[PDB]
Amino acid sequence: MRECISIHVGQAGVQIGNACWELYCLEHGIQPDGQMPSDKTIGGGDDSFNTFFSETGAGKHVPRAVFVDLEPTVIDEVRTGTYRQLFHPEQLITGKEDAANNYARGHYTIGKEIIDLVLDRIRKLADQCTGLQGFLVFHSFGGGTGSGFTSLLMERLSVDYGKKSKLEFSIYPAPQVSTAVVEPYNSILTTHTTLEHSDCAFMVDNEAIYDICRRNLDIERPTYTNLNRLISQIVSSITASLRFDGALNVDLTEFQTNLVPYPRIHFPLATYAPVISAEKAYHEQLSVAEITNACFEPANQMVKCDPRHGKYMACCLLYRGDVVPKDVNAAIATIKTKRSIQFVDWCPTGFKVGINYQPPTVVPGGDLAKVQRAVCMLSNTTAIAEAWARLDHKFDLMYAKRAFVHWYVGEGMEEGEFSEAREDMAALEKDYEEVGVDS
Amino acid sequence: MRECISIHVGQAGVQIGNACWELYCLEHGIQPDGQMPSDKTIGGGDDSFNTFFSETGAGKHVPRAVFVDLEPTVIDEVRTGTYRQLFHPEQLITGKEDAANNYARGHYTIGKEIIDLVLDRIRKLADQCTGLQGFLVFHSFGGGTGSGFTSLLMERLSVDYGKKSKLEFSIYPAPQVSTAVVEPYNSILTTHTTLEHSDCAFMVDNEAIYDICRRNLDIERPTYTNLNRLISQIVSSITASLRFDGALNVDLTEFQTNLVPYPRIHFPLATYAPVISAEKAYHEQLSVAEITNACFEPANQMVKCDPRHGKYMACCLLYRGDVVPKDVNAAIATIKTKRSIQFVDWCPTGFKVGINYQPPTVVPGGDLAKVQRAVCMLSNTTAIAEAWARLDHKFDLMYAKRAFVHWYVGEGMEEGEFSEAREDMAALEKDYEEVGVDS
Amino acid sequence: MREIVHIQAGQCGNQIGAKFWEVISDEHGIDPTGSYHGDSDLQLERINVYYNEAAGNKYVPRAILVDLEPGTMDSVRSGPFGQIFRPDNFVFGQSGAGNNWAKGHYTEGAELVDSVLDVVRKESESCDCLQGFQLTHSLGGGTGSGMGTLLISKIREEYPDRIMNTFSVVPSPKVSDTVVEPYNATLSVHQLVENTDETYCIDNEALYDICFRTLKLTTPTYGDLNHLVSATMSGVTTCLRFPGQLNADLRKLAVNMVPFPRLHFFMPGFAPLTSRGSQQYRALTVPELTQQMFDAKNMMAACDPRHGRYLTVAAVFRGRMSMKEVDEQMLNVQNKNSSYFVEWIPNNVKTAVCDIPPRGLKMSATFIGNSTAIQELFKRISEQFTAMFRRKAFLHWYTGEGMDEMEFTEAESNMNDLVSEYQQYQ
Amino acid sequence: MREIVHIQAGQCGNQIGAKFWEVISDEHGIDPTGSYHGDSDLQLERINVYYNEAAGNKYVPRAILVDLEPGTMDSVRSGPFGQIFRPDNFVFGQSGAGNNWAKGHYTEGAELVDSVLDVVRKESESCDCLQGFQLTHSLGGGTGSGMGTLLISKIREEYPDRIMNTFSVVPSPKVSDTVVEPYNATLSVHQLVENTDETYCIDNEALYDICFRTLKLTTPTYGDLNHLVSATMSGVTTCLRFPGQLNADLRKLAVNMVPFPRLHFFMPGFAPLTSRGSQQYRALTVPELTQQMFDAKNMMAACDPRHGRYLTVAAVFRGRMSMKEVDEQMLNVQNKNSSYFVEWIPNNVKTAVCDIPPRGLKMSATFIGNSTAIQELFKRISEQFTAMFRRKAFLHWYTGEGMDEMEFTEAESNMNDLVSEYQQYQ
Amino acid sequence: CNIKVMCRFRPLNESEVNRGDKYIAKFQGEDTVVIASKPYAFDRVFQSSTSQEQVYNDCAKKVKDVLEGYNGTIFAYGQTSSGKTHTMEGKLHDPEGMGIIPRIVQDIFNYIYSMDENLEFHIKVSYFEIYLDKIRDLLDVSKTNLSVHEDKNRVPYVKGCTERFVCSPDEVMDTIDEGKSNRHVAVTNMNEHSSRSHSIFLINVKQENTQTEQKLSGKLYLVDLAGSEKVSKTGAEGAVLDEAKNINKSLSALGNVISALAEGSTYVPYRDSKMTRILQDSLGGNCRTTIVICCSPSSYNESETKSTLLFGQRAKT
Ligand SMILES: [Mg+2]
Repeated sequence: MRECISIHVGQAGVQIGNACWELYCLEHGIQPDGQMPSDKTIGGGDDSFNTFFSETGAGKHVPRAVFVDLEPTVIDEVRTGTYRQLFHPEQLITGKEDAANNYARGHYTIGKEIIDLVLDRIRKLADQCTGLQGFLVFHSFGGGTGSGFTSLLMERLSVDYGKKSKLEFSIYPAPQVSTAVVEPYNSILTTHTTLEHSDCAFMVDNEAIYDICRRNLDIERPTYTNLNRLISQIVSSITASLRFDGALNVDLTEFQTNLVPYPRIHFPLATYAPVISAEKAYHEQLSVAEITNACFEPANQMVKCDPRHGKYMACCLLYRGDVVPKDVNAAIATIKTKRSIQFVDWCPTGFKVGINYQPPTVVPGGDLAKVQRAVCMLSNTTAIAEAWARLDHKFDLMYAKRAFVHWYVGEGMEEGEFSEAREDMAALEKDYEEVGVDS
Repeated sequence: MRECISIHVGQAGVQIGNACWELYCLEHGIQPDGQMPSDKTIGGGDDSFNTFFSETGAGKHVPRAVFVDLEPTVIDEVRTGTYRQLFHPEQLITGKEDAANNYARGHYTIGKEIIDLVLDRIRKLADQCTGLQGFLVFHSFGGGTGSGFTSLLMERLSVDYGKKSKLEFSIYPAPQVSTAVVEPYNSILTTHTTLEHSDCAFMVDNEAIYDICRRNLDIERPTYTNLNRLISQIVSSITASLRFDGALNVDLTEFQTNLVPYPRIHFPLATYAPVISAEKAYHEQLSVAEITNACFEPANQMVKCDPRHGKYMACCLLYRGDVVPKDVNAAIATIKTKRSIQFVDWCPTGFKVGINYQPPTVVPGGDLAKVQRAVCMLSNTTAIAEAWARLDHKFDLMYAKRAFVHWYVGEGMEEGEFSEAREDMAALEKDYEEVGVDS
Repeated sequence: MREIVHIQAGQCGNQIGAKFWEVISDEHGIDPTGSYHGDSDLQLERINVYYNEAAGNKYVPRAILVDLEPGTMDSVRSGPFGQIFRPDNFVFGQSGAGNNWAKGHYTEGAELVDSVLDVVRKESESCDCLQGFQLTHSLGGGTGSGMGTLLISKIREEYPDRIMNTFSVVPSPKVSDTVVEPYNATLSVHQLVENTDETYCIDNEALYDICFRTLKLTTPTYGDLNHLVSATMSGVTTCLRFPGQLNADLRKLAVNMVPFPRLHFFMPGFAPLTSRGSQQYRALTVPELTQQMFDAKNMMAACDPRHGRYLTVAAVFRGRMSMKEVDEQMLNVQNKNSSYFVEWIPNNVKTAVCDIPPRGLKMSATFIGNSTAIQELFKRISEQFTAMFRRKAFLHWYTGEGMDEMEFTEAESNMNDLVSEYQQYQ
Repeated sequence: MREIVHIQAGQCGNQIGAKFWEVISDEHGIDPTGSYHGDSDLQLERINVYYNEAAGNKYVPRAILVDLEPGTMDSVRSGPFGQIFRPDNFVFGQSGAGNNWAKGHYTEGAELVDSVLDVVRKESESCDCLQGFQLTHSLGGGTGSGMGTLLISKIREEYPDRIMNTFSVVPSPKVSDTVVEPYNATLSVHQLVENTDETYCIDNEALYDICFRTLKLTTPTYGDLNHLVSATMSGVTTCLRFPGQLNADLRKLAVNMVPFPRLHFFMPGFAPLTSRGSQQYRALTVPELTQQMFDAKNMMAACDPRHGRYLTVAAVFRGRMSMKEVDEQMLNVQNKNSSYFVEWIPNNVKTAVCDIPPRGLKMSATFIGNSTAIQELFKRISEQFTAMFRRKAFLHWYTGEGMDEMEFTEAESNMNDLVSEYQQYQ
Repeated sequence: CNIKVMCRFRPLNESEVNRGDKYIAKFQGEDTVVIASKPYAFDRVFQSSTSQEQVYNDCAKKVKDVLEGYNGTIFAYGQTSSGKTHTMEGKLHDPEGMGIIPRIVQDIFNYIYSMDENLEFHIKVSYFEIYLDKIRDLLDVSKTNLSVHEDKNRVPYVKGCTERFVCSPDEVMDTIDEGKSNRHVAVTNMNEHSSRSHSIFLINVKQENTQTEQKLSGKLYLVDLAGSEKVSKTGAEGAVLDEAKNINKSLSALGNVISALAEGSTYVPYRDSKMTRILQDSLGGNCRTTIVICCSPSSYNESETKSTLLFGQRAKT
């Protein structure tokens, strides 16, 4: 019942968002041209949707977005598509040039000309809200906008505002599939950002989601417009308890002191089920004791690392739909006993259930089934410490011959700002090494 | 599309020219009495022919010639023939006496009375042109006008104008056939001219052209009016790219820095094919890969020396007609492999193609066939160093008894001006000896 | 926005361009007359990357046609799509050039360089924030090489940051057609290397192969070689001009493809390429494209890349793909040839996807390779030079315009170093 | 007279209460709207123990609903029996609480404690001589534990003598639903022990048992767990509100059941409890009640009392009994288990009898036990703490609001002592 | 061996003690410097106490062999107020107060006043800076935008540079000062003026003997580097930024030259950075080069001096 603002950086950002918002405007009845076919407006308190919208006059609803990219080319598809009328045409910022996968070029040299126009449409929005929960910062570790420009937007947003909850959904370099020869510089370079100036960093790779689309959804020729919808329903559920009545609610601050065992160790890796096709539905009567079991298969982790080799340190399970709160207990019961699902000792409690009442919602022409239950684990673990290690063996080579250094030092940075990032993805690794040893 | 002036000296000159111009005025549609049957003269730039003509009034075209001879007897056949109306009756210079195969008599004593009237109709013509390319200086090493008078005209034209391209087509003494007992004095005497004051010197002997008329053209009783037409089409092709659209053009300056490996070594020896009869035509379907092969037979060299005994140092191949520029490449391919066609090493590049679109044109009552392709190699070589050697063994005798010296020293020259010319055709020989040795 | 200007110089440059601007013009629905008859509102959306507005709804391109012989500039004007260049743009001297590099870099061009350097500025300030200069020119003739390189080193002093292209047709021994290539070329390259940030080496031997074997033509007039180099150029910049699902511009490619400052001599290629007697016997989806694309006989640059290793590679696709096709095909052809891709750089293949095809087709891909194989292109040249110069052959026609003898050695050393420093990565 | 006030704090407290005040309200014949439609003049005789008069014959209860998230206070208001709380009574901050005990005892509640401490006084002076504060609240969440304990230690300084209740739902491992229970709980209990005189420990594991096994329900929504803790609460105070043949009030039980100052952690229970498919196969007179009542599977508090000994026990009956039934049943079940009742206290069972049943039934009994078995309830908690704290896990979210590290050790020691001093009597 | 690096930590002023910057160094041996638990390995390093003349006694004595017949060069690197201008220019008029440049020029006049009369030597200077990627002269205000070309033997120089003979110290230093007076714009509103552009100083000594008609030459380069500069902590904008962008792409590219030489690879990237091309001979095999980096141990400059070391840490392995 309270509100949270969203930022999108980079074009993977913007296009994750296109689907995000086509879904939100469907969960609440908000047509493409801003209206919700209305009633006699009798009231005394009426905040059915407010968390992702704002009412203005005569019946129009306007979303709270900050779409930002230096590439001037992706936003235009917005500005003339079927979502023309709806956004507020003074939010979608659009620079002049693009950083071209050069990190140093989104930090200062091509981005010093847009922060002052985007901090402004933040602050004109952080004050049309009565009380503010959090900042959802969608971006993409891959390219260049989403690595420098975000490391600028987040630092500004963390010394001006300072103490808010700043979430972060971010696409990570895969281990094999890639589309940029200079990715392992960007990544190691944005690590100083996703430690000092954020709290939850939900990473999501790509080959993983590709699998999750080929094995389960019976679609073998996917596109980006079918990975983004899954990364969209993770977000319609981590923020599904601010927005509907619940039988056991969990609020975007409860999440963190349930989910973060220390100041730094805060990189959970999400999951979601049921993801079933249109005809592989009726052969399943998928009741709760099943969909809580799909979440721990090391073949639905949206981040390609093996959770078996590791140890969980927390969990969080935001069921939703037609779920009554005993079945969940027998379910967590079954899970608590298994071998090869090794919870660490110092967290014998284990879990944090949370339920809602609204069925997860469908998007026409989509590729998911009208299920009546759902779940999105957000399970901190130690296994993720074996994805970042990969990018290290992709950087301690492309840097031993200073390859591609010139494009970077060319726009201000120095040769040191690389070894800093080295040691600072080395400490993170040492620390998930540590907090997993048993005492 | 730019213009070049022509000089004719000596009577072999004038009669080479008679056919030259009967052909030019046919390539463009210029009737004998100066007119080209015309149109509505709508324009905005119209230079279809200009390179060998100049438009004047009411539709008349006047050529750019300087016909010069001290003999007053050959020009008159012009001045009353069928080419009466057309030339400009103030160009055809005509002196009083003739030099009578006495070189000293065309240099000063009988020629000091015509240079000042011929330099003038040069300069009134070098300034009715917008930009000027070159001077074609037709003459004849044989007689006396064409050896002294030209060595005067060229020196004047080389210190007044100085830096232009000055070409030179010149008939050479044959090794056996001759018609002057005092030829081997003239020749060795004009060598100081065709080194310091010219660039291309296309020599053409006579017995050679006689062969080329008896073996190929099926005419056994030729005349001068059938050697001159072949020496005319060499010139309608070395200047066939200034004058028509081309698929790969070569301009009268490109020629030289393609074709002249040093400052002095610039005596190429031309060639031409197809030369086929009227009935020996249909048994040939002479496509490009054939007519590029006729050019290297040591039996179509228009200068009777053996190219086999020698080494090429450049080439140039100005194809014309219906020739597309791949066939030429397979053709030059075949030629590049053969034994007994020895290109020197230090020019591994080899060739310089060049193509045009206008079929070579026929002259009624002539003796060539309406072919649809043509080619005129201009191949610098080292073999030519074995023609000049001949004239040396025809001068180191007629000078050991000072024979015929009296007619020469009689008109000013001295006994030394002979030994100068000796050493200066000795150095040229030493230098083609040199540039052929492999390093 | 993101505007590109265009410089042509030489008979090549111009006959390439008069076809270029026919493919570009028919992508965006532009008639010859400058008018417009598109059908989809997507064409006219970035029209201002290669065009300018002019009253009454005419569109006129941003050409700067240059050469030293006033015949070419007339041949262009009468062809189809000739009414369109607006006539001030041409700049023609009137004395030819004569396959002598000197006369393009010191004497007969130095007095024409300003009447073009003074149309770039006229055409560099009707644009919001431009991105780069293209420069399409044959590296063999006399205008192209010398005049063009001079033009380029003047452009890189009034604009020391914008990006710089070159589409340079290179000498080849088996279809050579001049006798002083090995002076023209090795003099041009000592100055392309210091003053551009990308150079697509087309060359005519290979471009002939690609029309004998693959496209199976009886007779390749030049009109069907230029019509392939045109499509590579149209490709390398298709994200600036259409909406895409992973956008890449000249800056993208020029940062992902150049692994050091100097090694920027790419080789292009295009696929599909079907003799349209053979077309019904092959239906291409993505993998057919990506397998033709890496063939030894679709490198428009004459060399066999198997004797070398791709340092980096780019692939700019056009059409509706399904992006895992792209990603997994690239991983496939990266793991099948583990010995042809250099090790100490992982994930060598940069990709991109546009969304409108070239009209008439449904899928197309423009490969841009950067291989160490070019070790051989500049190598044979050096032979055909280190013999000729070793006897000062043909030399005088150069000393006559001002150059020194020393300058040749400078070029030579500076194109032997380069080969040395592809050779380390072999 | 003998009036009781009522404090709810947390999502629990409120959803318990909205059912509480439905059982209470239908005992006394109260409609939702505050009006009255009883039938027997006995109902409206002590109506003023849980109610207040308001003009026009409306009756409005004495609730103080409290929580830090403004959703609950709306859910209450729309339910059945919601029109009834008079609206000034709610007190809601607007920033949630976040399962962090700190934010309920120092920061985000310390600025809401007064707008409730200033409605207790408004609701503590419309009464002649009141008797105590109830406080129904879940010991696991963030409002309940910290905010509620703060409220309680403020109430026990402006009223150092009146009696103090608490109905605290306790953590259980087999149905745990948060990750920082073992901080919430052990911090709450270090302050319930010093500042209340009776505490009924309900807990959710056992309350689920009692609806799987005994009441034989397919599906226990929360609406049928709260509907049992409501009946225990309605019981423990039924003599204040009806005529009886041996009356017992909160003071009675709180003097007969607490054998030292600290040991006041009772466990409740209720009987009959019949799956009303099974109801016609059992007719209960007194002995059936008193045998179900002492079953290991009707201790709403999760522990097996057989591993412990009842120190003292109370039984508040309702219905028309024949009192020797009561007395001799109690002597019976005191001599059958001579090893489960502590020796050095004789006649352990306090009894009482009301006279009106809960409507629809004819006989009912509310057991209140005080066993040393609770030795285990606080014991397992300590494990789930002495591992977590031993690695400062989850600790920062507490230091961030003011608490010290030391304060945790204080709590720990002070909930290990307690177990030691039930353990002597074992 | 081939290459040698030198670090020198100046002592502390009164502004630091007023602000009370802590002392942050730690040493050990004569090789290891350590700041904040990170080890830096070097060759030769100097405390707050070591005196000026041992600096050059261990740094530039083996200049002797420039005059005796081979090539040489010395870089100097330094952020603001880190002793650069104190360890090179130095107290000009104390025998025990001068810096490094005069500690060279004096050895050269000594060698020329103490050698036999059968031998004759020539002393030559040149002074040019690099700025925004154009090689500017200093001794000639208007000769700007030079280029570079080689000879037949593949050793480069600058085509047009003003060269003035030199025979006396005053001549040397007079040139030095007149050149200094015309580096491009340098000083700010605060005190971050740290030589916005590089500078190069060539000292040519040629020798010839008449006993044996043997003629030798030695080129001696003095390089004054500019200061690396980040683009957050500074906050620059507009024109000054174009300076930043450039300085770096030199130094970082320079890095590679100093790497593969010391490493030992097959071929070395000399072309990509106009300065390394001017030196190309003076760094390589059978040539002696040494870097002279200057670093402050105070705290208000902390995140600076870290970098001031990593650069040098390159030139070792
Ligand atoms: Mg040309």
